[PDB]
Amino acid sequence: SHMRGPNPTAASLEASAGPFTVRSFTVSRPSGYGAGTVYYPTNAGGTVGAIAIVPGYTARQSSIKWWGPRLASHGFVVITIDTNSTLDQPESRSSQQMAALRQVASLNGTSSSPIYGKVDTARMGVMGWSMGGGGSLISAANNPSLKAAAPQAPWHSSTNFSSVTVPTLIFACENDSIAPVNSSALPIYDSMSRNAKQFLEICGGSHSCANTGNSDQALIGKKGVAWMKRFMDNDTRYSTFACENPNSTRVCDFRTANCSL
Ligand SMILES: [Mg+2]
Repeated sequence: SHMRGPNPTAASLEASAGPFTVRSFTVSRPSGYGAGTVYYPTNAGGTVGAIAIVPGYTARQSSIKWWGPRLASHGFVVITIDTNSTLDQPESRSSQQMAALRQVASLNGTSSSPIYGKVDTARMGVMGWSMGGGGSLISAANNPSLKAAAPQAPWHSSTNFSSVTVPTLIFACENDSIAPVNSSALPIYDSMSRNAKQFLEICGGSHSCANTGNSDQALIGKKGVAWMKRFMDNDTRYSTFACENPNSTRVCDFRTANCSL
């Protein structure tokens, strides 16, 4: 429905950057969250969807920052936030995530903003690490008009997300001792029976295995961008990339359902 950029390849999705040049700015007066950096394409040649990304407990934008330029360069507006407190819980993280999306939607209609007219505010996604990944799934449960979710090493006090109808990719980290796969990511994935979903576990990964500076950005970036293109943009050129077992020796557990190639 909303295809931008050239036909993808493994090589184009695994590279450092997509086709679009990326700029960023710090939000001046963050509305309902602590701080925010907005990454955006200067030359997408069409409006793009928006993605809000939340860190884990104690953590800040640095932890998840790499996703900003990576996603934006493929044709998205990305906001990475600091929460009002580093010690905010998942419900609060979800509220702040949606507040960041709301503010991006607002700045799209503000003529002084660098993202004036760049955003399709009907096409939105959510991402985050740990309690911020838990917050993303809460966002998805409460706001089913969201187009995609792709949390990493998610954690929540409940693993029951059976109501989620949003297409959800879960990144997991095999050797996570904070949000162990067996007791967090996997039961969350298994709870969801009404959506397109995927589970991708990185071999030997600590809890930070999908964070800034990780050594698997080729694969994790490929998958995050493909999921977002396929579901935020309804771009079926990405159906294989989004839905396929990537056949990587860095993946120690792969599962997917309701995800057509
Ligand atoms: Mg956490």
